[PDB]
Amino acid sequence: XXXXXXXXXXXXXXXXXXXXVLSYYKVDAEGKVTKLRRECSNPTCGAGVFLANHKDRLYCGKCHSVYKVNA
Amino acid sequence: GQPVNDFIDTATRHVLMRQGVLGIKVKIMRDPAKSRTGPKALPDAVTIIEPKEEEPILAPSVKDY
RNA sequence: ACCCACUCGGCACCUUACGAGAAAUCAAAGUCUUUGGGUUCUGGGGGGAGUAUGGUCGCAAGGCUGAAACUUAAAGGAAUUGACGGAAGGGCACCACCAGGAGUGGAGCCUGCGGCUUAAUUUGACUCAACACGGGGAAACUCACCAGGUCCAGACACAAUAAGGAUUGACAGAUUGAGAGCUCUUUCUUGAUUUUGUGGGUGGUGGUGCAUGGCCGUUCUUAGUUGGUGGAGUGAUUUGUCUGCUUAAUUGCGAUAACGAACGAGACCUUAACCUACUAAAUAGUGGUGCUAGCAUUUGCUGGUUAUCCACUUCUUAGAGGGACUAUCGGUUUCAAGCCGAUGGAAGUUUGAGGCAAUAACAGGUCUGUGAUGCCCUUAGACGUUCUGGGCCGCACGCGCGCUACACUGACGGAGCCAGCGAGUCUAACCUUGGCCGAGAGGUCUUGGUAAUCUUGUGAAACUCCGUCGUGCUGGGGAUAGAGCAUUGUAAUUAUUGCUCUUCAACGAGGAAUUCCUAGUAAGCGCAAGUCAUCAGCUUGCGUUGAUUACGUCCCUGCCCUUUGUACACACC
Ligand SMILES: [Mg+2]
Ligand SMILES: [Mg+2]
Ligand SMILES: [Mg+2]
Ligand SMILES: [Mg+2]
Ligand SMILES: [Mg+2]
Ligand SMILES: [Mg+2]
Ligand SMILES: [Mg+2]
Ligand SMILES: [Mg+2]
Ligand SMILES: [Mg+2]
Ligand SMILES: [Mg+2]
Ligand SMILES: [Mg+2]
Ligand SMILES: [Mg+2]
Ligand SMILES: [Mg+2]
Ligand SMILES: [Mg+2]
Ligand SMILES: [Mg+2]
Ligand SMILES: [Mg+2]
Ligand SMILES: [Mg+2]
Ligand SMILES: [Mg+2]
Ligand SMILES: [Mg+2]
Ligand SMILES: [Mg+2]
Ligand SMILES: [Mg+2]
Ligand SMILES: [Mg+2]
Ligand SMILES: [Mg+2]
Ligand SMILES: [Mg+2]
Ligand SMILES: [Mg+2]
Ligand SMILES: [Mg+2]
Ligand SMILES: [Mg+2]
Ligand SMILES: [Mg+2]
Ligand SMILES: [Mg+2]
Ligand SMILES: [Mg+2]
Ligand SMILES: [Mg+2]
Ligand SMILES: [Mg+2]
Ligand SMILES: [Mg+2]
Ligand SMILES: [Mg+2]
Ligand SMILES: [Mg+2]
Ligand SMILES: [Mg+2]
Ligand SMILES: [Mg+2]
Ligand SMILES: [Mg+2]
Ligand SMILES: [Mg+2]
Ligand SMILES: [Mg+2]
Ligand SMILES: [Mg+2]
Ligand SMILES: [Mg+2]
Ligand SMILES: [Mg+2]
Ligand SMILES: [Mg+2]
Ligand SMILES: [Mg+2]
Ligand SMILES: [Mg+2]
Ligand SMILES: [Mg+2]
Ligand SMILES: [Mg+2]
Ligand SMILES: [Mg+2]
Ligand SMILES: [Mg+2]
Ligand SMILES: [Mg+2]
Ligand SMILES: [Mg+2]
Ligand SMILES: [Mg+2]
Ligand SMILES: [Mg+2]
Ligand SMILES: [Mg+2]
Ligand SMILES: [Mg+2]
Ligand SMILES: [Mg+2]
Ligand SMILES: [Zn+2]
Repeated sequence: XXXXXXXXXXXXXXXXXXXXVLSYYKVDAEGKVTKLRRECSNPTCGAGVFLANHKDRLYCGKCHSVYKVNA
Repeated sequence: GQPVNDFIDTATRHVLMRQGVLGIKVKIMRDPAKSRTGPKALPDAVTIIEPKEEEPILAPSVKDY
């Protein structure tokens, strides 16, 4: 046929990063628990799901993307 | 010809083997005498009914009833 | 000298074959396993090789005598059937020719093929039997090619990672052709569905039609293939299956060691022709009647009226029948099969035209129709797939099929005005009448039809008639090109198609060559169907107008057949 070429640079993938995560939540001196990061007022996401903290940006990942709550 | 439609069944079948494939081709010609619902013979066939020896003569005479 | 009869001994031929032989053949090649008349010579698988060596003869060239090593499974004879020939004799045919028709080959464009060009211009096929072929009319798709971007739709098994998350997704920005979370930033989400690895799969218009199936084309516009009982032969085989005649035909007659048959041809089937006979019909039509228009008026003539009723089946439809069997008569022939002419006939060229179609062959074409398929390749930086964009259309030029022309048997313009084969919309937008608007293309409002019901009598084109032009590249011809308007489509640029104005090329009948054709045929002419969103200069069918010329032959070509040769049989590649 022909075989091969490449001006180079192959494309990669993704990782789902790492993170021992949900440390986010904080409980005081025995044993009251206060949530850090605020949750979602979409009926689909019964307020377990949180909003990621960027800039302007607070965002529901559970809603696969859906919705832009901003405080 | 037409008798083909009437009297022969055919089938082709592809038989897939380890090496390649073979073609089986079967042809059956059925007794037309037995036809049942169609023509009982080939268009070819021409039977003559076989007469009968006659013992003629017997000078006139007539029967009455 | 000549004729007849006989007889010795010659050179030969003929027919037989009791007899011989592996056969071809042989009055010897007979009198041979029922093996002996006399005698002489030579051979003992093929090659090595009539070679080496010694002897001998010769002027020589050479003659006579004449080994082995080694190699090898056949070499060889006769006949049989095939195949094949640049041998001979016959035949068949408008993919041959004769007599001619209409052309192509010259021109413009259309369209395939080569070639060149190209990022790519995807590819198969190259005499008939490749090149308007792959139903191949490609804007996306198709699509295979090129520039680039996603995705897994990587079954299953085992192992590994791993609930402290195996894995999944994404808003905005960056990026990107892109409102692709492709990747990146950032940090939520998801929960054992995946991920990683090996094994194994899977897809592929990737390769192989020289691995196959199937299908198809070609031989073949051909006429050939086989078996029973008999005859010949040790046998493979042959005769039957043939000199002739005849047919489109191994179709028949006839001849005959053959007789009588079967596949194939024929029969059969389909379609086109004929039925005042049959059965019928508001989804076909005719006559009467009513309702009614117009013109004459003296009855009349020409229409309207899917039902106002009555009757019919000539025309239309399709079931069932009938019909033709080359009939009658006559010429001709071996007085056979047949052929010819005349009359009759809807029909007498296999009635016309097709469908089916034996045995065998080809390294014909097709793996790019198939979830038909072997093997090879490839398989996540994909040859899987999808998305964006380009390409198959690229243009010094060679070849093929075509369309339109060169005008006056014509172009233009009024007017006349007649087909047949088709096809059309359900969970959809197909065939479209009618009304308006518009120069046109088209638009718009309604409408009938899943259809013998509506489009549609598809009022098709050539054609007919009355005019204009008047032989002038002319008002023949309409290539090329400019501007504008609409239609299909998400998309029209490289211009899908349609319309209007304008531009007005070559082409003044086409060298060598070469295609096709015998009656409703050729040629002219349009239409419907296929393809189809849009696009026919293509095909497949259809009807309309409708001739000239053969009704013969073997000169060219092609092919079949005998006879003949063969050292071929994988068969003259
Ligand atoms: Mg968190
Ligand atoms: Mg037949
Ligand atoms: Mg003999
Ligand atoms: Mg003898
Ligand atoms: Mg004698
Ligand atoms: Mg020897
Ligand atoms: Mg030697
Ligand atoms: Mg010597
Ligand atoms: Mg010597
Ligand atoms: Mg001398
Ligand atoms: Mg010697
Ligand atoms: Mg010697
Ligand atoms: Mg021979
Ligand atoms: Mg001629
Ligand atoms: Mg000519
Ligand atoms: Mg290709
Ligand atoms: Mg041919
Ligand atoms: Mg594409
Ligand atoms: Mg995707
Ligand atoms: Mg794997
Ligand atoms: Mg593997
Ligand atoms: Mg495939
Ligand atoms: Mg082949
Ligand atoms: Mg094949
Ligand atoms: Mg090939
Ligand atoms: Mg002919
Ligand atoms: Mg013969
Ligand atoms: Mg035979
Ligand atoms: Mg024939
Ligand atoms: Mg009157
Ligand atoms: Mg009157
Ligand atoms: Mg009738
Ligand atoms: Mg007559
Ligand atoms: Mg017929
Ligand atoms: Mg080949
Ligand atoms: Mg195939
Ligand atoms: Mg394959
Ligand atoms: Mg296909
Ligand atoms: Mg199949
Ligand atoms: Mg591939
Ligand atoms: Mg092309
Ligand atoms: Mg060519
Ligand atoms: Mg052609
Ligand atoms: Mg006219
Ligand atoms: Mg206007
Ligand atoms: Mg309707
Ligand atoms: Mg009609
Ligand atoms: Mg001129
Ligand atoms: Mg003109
Ligand atoms: Mg364009
Ligand atoms: Mg182009
Ligand atoms: Mg002019
Ligand atoms: Mg001419
Ligand atoms: Mg097109
Ligand atoms: Mg069409
Ligand atoms: Mg075509
Ligand atoms: Mg010889
Ligand atoms: Zn949410």
